[PDB]
Amino acid sequence: HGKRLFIIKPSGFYDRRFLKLMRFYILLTGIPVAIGITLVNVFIGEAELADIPEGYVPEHWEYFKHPISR
Amino acid sequence: SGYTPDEKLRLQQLRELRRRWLKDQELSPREPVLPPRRVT
Repeated sequence: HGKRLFIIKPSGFYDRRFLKLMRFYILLTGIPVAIGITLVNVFIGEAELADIPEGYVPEHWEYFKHPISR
Repeated sequence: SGYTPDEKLRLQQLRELRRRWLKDQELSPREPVLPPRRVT
């Protein structure tokens, strides 16, 4: 049937534009952050606990495990 | 009872206006003119 009718509705242009802009900027920073975190975890991370050698005083950041936290 | 002549005439005019509006609500064959663009 050729009974297609016009649907009266408010403009969704501005809502879609805001949602795309917000997603774009959030991803603009989050995708590099996620990639960097994954690379650090895979290739660098996970320090292991050890006993302090005699006569050696560690740095204040040497008491932490995660490389980003250190 | 029933419609007064003024009521009948006003209803007739409103009816023809409303039917024109409703007919105008229909879409032409090209009406959703869509702009295309891509980047087991």
